[PDB]
Amino acid sequence: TNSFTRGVYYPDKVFRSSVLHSTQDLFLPFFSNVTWFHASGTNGTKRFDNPVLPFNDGVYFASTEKSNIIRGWIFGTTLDSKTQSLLIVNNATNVVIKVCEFQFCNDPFLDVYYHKNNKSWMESEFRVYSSANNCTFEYVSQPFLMDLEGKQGNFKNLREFVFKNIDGYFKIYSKHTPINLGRDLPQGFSALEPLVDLPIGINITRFQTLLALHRSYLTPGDSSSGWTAGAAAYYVGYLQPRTFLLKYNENGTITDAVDCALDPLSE
Amino acid sequence: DSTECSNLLLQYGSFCTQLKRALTGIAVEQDKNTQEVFAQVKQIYKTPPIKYFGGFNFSQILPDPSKPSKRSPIEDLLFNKVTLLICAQKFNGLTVLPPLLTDEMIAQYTSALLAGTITSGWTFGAGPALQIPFPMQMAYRFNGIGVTQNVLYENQKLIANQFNSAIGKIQDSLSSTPSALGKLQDVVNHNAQALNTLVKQLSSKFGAISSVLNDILSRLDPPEAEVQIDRLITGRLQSLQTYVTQQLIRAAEIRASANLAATKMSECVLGQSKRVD
Amino acid sequence: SALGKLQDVVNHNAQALNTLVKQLSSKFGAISSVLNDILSRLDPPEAEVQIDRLITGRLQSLQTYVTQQLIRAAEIRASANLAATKMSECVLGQSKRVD
Amino acid sequence: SALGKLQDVVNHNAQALNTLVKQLSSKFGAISSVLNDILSRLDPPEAEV
Amino acid sequence: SAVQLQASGGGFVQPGGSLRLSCAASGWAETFGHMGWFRQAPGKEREFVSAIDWWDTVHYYADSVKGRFTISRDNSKNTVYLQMNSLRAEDTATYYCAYWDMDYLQNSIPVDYWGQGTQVTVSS
Amino acid sequence: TKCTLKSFTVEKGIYQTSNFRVQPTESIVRFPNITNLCPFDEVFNATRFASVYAWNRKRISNCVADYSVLYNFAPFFAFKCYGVSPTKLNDLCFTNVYADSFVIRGNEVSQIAPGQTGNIADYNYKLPDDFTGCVIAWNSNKLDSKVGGNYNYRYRLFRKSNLKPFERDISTEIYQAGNKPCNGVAGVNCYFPLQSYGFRPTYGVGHQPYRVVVLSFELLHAPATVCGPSTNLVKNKCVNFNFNGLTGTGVLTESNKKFLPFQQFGRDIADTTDAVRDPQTLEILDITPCSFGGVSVITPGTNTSNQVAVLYQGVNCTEVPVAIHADQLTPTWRVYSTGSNVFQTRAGCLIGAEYVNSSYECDIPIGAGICASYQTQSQSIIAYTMSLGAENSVAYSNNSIAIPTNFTISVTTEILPVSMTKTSVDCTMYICG
Ligand SMILES: *[C@@H]1O[C@H](CO)[C@@H](O[C@@H]2O[C@H](CO)[C@@H](O)[C@H](O)[C@H]2NC(C)=O)[C@H](O)[C@H]1NC(C)=O
Ligand SMILES: *[C@@H]1O[C@H](CO)[C@@H](O[C@@H]2O[C@H](CO)[C@@H](O)[C@H](O)[C@H]2NC(C)=O)[C@H](O)[C@H]1NC(C)=O
Ligand SMILES: *[C@@H]1O[C@H](CO)[C@@H](O[C@@H]2O[C@H](CO)[C@@H](O)[C@H](O)[C@H]2NC(C)=O)[C@H](O)[C@H]1NC(C)=O
Ligand SMILES: *[C@@H]1O[C@H](CO)[C@@H](O)[C@H](O)[C@H]1NC(C)=O
Ligand SMILES: *[C@@H]1O[C@H](CO)[C@@H](O)[C@H](O)[C@H]1NC(C)=O
Ligand SMILES: *[C@@H]1O[C@H](CO)[C@@H](O)[C@H](O)[C@H]1NC(C)=O
Ligand SMILES: *[C@@H]1O[C@H](CO)[C@@H](O)[C@H](O)[C@H]1NC(C)=O
Ligand SMILES: *[C@@H]1O[C@H](CO)[C@@H](O)[C@H](O)[C@H]1NC(C)=O
Ligand SMILES: *[C@@H]1O[C@H](CO)[C@@H](O)[C@H](O)[C@H]1NC(C)=O
Ligand SMILES: *[C@@H]1O[C@H](CO)[C@@H](O)[C@H](O)[C@H]1NC(C)=O
Repeated sequence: TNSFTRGVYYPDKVFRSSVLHSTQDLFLPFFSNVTWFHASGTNGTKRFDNPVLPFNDGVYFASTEKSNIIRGWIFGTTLDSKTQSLLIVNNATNVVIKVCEFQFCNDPFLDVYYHKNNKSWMESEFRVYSSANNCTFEYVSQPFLMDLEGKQGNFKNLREFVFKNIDGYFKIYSKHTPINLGRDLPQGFSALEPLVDLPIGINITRFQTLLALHRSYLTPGDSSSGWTAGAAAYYVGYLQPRTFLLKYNENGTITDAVDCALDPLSE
Repeated sequence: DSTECSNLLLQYGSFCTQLKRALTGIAVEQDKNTQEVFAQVKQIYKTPPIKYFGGFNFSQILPDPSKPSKRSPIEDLLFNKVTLLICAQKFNGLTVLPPLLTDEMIAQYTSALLAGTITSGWTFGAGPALQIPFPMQMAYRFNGIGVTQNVLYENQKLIANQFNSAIGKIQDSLSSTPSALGKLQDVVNHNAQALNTLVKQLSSKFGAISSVLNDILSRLDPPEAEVQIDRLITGRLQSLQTYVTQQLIRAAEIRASANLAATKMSECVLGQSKRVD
Repeated sequence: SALGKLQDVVNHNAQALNTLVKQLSSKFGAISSVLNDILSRLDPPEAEVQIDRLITGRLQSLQTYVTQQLIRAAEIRASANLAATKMSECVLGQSKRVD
Repeated sequence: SALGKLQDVVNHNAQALNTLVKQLSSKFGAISSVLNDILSRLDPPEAEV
Repeated sequence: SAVQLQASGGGFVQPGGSLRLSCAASGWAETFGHMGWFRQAPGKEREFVSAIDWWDTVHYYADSVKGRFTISRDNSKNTVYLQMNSLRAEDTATYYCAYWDMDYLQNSIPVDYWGQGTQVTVSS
Repeated sequence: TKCTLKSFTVEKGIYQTSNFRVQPTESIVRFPNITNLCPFDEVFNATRFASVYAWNRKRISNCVADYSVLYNFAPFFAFKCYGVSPTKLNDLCFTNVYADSFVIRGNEVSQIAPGQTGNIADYNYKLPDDFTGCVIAWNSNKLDSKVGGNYNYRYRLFRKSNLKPFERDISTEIYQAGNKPCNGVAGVNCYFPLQSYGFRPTYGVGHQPYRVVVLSFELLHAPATVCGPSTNLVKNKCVNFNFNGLTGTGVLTESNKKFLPFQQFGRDIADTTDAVRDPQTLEILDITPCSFGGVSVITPGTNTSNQVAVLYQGVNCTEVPVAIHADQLTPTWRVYSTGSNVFQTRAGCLIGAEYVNSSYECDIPIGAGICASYQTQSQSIIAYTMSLGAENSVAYSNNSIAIPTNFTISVTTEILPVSMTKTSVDCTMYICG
């Protein structure tokens, strides 16, 4: 798909108002190629869905999951007990963002097929719960799954996470859009304020996603990628070293920003 | 506000006081420039209470009594069309000295010149103001270029109507074209952006540890921090000198422009000029 | 103050020259503003850096003076061209140009 | 020599340009006037000065 | 930096005798410098004697001390000795155990830290 | 004024003399928060360290004393500091600090430095060339080395590629050293990258084990984690501040600007930190520099009189230079706090010159249509508004003409500069003695 304006965040904790600040850092270029990497299956076998990704210098990630359809992310290199991980999971009341090895990536367990019948508890989930040697702990806080009750639509929670991991900080620039979507990636600007910037030293090379809710909730799919556009579960945006120029609102927020490496007019 | 840095600055001697002297010279030169351009009349002539100048209409250029600021509609249009952060420059020693002649007094000067031209022709520019009816003054002004008096008198109403239409058209010409006031807007933009580049030059570390010298003194000990301080100071005062030199060149250019403006004020306004174009 | 302009020109050149003379007495970040002191008082394998700093400061002051003189000379050329015009019209003839 | 002024203008511009490019051989108190020689002969954490 | 040095030894040697000095090291230093003695002849200017590095890889000797001077640092208590072989009778001086806070001794004139002197006369 | 002019007499006119600055009154150091901060340190003196390629990590934050302890932590250790002075660690609040601990031999201690090469420097440990921070390395023979041979510590030599600064390699796979394929089996053209250390107290110091600890601070914004010493607030007075490290002088005040929860500091289109949030009480402050301004002296010339009136350019003197304390400003002369009269112009404000209404022609220019002169109100310095000239109303009429009947042959004068002095210089004479 084409990232019209998504992929831009706050690169620093400083505050500025009505400043045309220009900075050099990793970003998603506007109008780039994003993979809808459609995903769930469960039913029988495993339908080899929820594919895996190479993670070249962080990923962008959005999803219009209903409420907990999308669950969490697994990072790492080997997805086993050998290299480290980041079982960043989202629960109903909190997020348990753990790290440091784990026997293997227990895919969302083979649970009941019917989704919206009687189940709303968390139990017997993906249950990687494998583990190996360990080190860093977790950072239980207010979850980044705040589900404001959809007031007749008008609330399409485009969770635009950005998992840049340089220096050992797992900066997570999210934004829960309180707006609907006539189309996925609606036009207009949406800066990404950091929500969690987790410090840990590692070297990721793969990245997965969880839809384990003990019940696969209405997940359609395809089976291709390249730059698959249209409508699907989520995105994979590979940030690149750019020179974005950012405009800050009089209230101090990033109203709008422009690349220095998009167009001659942009230059 | 760093005593150690200031003491280390003194090792360069008189290298900065001449910058202050040059900038003071530029400021007084600007004052003298506006004085030369506008202070051409020793008196302040006042338009008569009635403003019937033989069918001519000057309300567009005569100062408006209604407005709190005594400015002509053309002058109001010019003020609105010229637009000047601003307060941040005053936070780094980049003070701006206000002009000696306030815009109200400049407008009064221009109104005095205008009233002198209307009520006295070009006589007041070369001695006392000798009043003369406007139709006959315009008739002589015709005689200057090579058309007899009767050309104007037999076409007085037509000439007055044409002049009024042109003076009305000038306001629309100024308002419609955005780049009409290109030169003045360019001057303001040049000086403001030169100041902004000057203050923006503080960010560059010039090869030192950090731009903020207080941080340099806090981190490093005095017997070592001076080399970083000196490396900062070289770049800082060199940038200051570059700004001063550019301002000097631009001030010389503005001096030439103001000399030309005063010359043509004295010639075209206080008289009739035979110099073509 | 009648002969203001000529006095200002003479003073602004003389004081500029005096400032240039005083500049070479500045330290410019070296151990001493005196060259022979720092060359006969320190080992040559290190005095080159101090000599270079002193030279850079001195040459920078010289270039500042030269640029200032160039600007002042441009101003004087404008004044002299105006004076030559005033001669050729007002003196060699009669000028109708008002004021 | 009648067309002195134009010739002086073009010659001044050309000589200023030639002087500027000729400044590339000036060592400015460095080991060599060519960047590659400084980069190679000296280690990066020392050649910066 | 601030380094405290613990030098000990001396006594009364005879012409043709020998010394076994010592110099213990403690405190923080900007660099792992090299220990040694920086001795002046009685009434003479301070002079370099003999150098050993902290890694036990570099040794230095001087003409006025060659054949009768040797420096060695203990591996257990980190007290550098000055092992001797037939010291002459003219070493009736005070040996200062100075300190050079540099990983390499390009020149011995600048000494970062000074130690205690060891006055030993050579007579019978 | 006559000191800056370098003359014993001055002439009628306003001369700039110096600058006026409001000196800071107090000192505010809020160096932490509702609590303290620390590096837990301790680790320093410990035995069971890790291998060279096994530097440790410590996201140390708030608890005990950041310092003043580790001078004695061991008899002797390395204290090589890149950037910050070794005497100034306790006062500097390092935010991001990285604590790496590992064991290497004495010989390879010099290899722990930016731009170093060797078995460890090239492959195992890389230090960035722009490194800022300090390294702690001490001889740990009497706690690491084992009489029977401490082979627990290990080093890597046969590594194909170099590591980057703070890069690591936990893999112990067999290294392929040559053309012959090994298929994961050690043998020809294949060496084990890992090698054991011979660590025994009876060994050379160069080969003796040395526990090496590396501190890698980051000296920029974001909240810190380590500073020995601090409170008070100050909300309206020009007072020095040390907000968790940020050292400077300014007028603290309330800030209506709203910070986002993650927003730590503020700025403008400038370098200055226009806004900072308190290390505690999470208050939005509006740090601004004190009210300075150039000071100029207006004098009618020594010859006429020795009385002067000063002008504080760009200063609202309802409160800044009128309420000046004992030598709180560089001009000093606190007797001139009020003087004769204080008048607020649009070019700063006037001290010691009495404003009058009778407008005259400009004598000593000030700015914004204000001039000063020395005459009667019995002679003092006044601040009359400029008079543009005599107001003359021409009796224009439709039928009236004014015609001269006489004349005066005035002979005016004009002075025009033509040439300057033809100076010349000499590089070899001037630049070089
Ligand atoms: C001179 O021209 C001005 C500008 O048009 C005239 O002022 C206008 O007069 C008309 C009526 O004649 C009004 O409807 C407009 O509102 C006026 N505009 C302004 C800006 O004043 C003025 O009347 C003319 N002078 C004479 C004597 O007629
Ligand atoms: C370990 O670490 C700290 C500092 O790194 C030690 O502090 C000093 O340690 C030496 C010996 O290791 C003592 O002689 C000093 O008295 C200590 N200074 C103070 C004032 O604490 C600390 O004692 C060591 N032990 C712990 C607690 O782990
Ligand atoms: C024109 O002006 C001149 C002076 O510029 C007059 O000459 C003066 O006349 C008065 C008459 O009382 C004498 O007292 C002066 O001595 C004269 N001065 C000179 C220099 O001659 C002249 O009278 C005037 N003529 C007219 C017609 O007004
Ligand atoms: C990326 O390339 C794909 C083709 O594979 C295209 O469909 C998509 O629009 C591209 N996006 C942009 C504009 O980079
Ligand atoms: C800024 O926020 C205020 C409320 O705090 C709001 O009224 C105003 O419209 C906002 N302005 C902009 C342009 O963001
Ligand atoms: C991380 O692992 C990759 C291979 O998966 C390797 O190339 C890289 O050097 C490793 N980096 C670190 C910091 O261990
Ligand atoms: C100084 O001013 C006085 C006015 O009181 C004047 O009389 C005197 O001539 C002046 N002196 C000079 C020559 O500067
Ligand atoms: C200075 O403060 C006074 C009140 O103390 C106020 O009236 C005046 O407008 C202020 N001027 C400036 C330059 O802010
Ligand atoms: C001066 O002018 C009149 C008195 O002549 C009075 O209204 C005014 O307040 C006085 N003050 C000034 C402006 O000096
Ligand atoms: C001319 O001017 C007189 C006053 O001098 C004025 O009253 C009259 O209206 C004007 N006459 C005309 C209509 O030309």
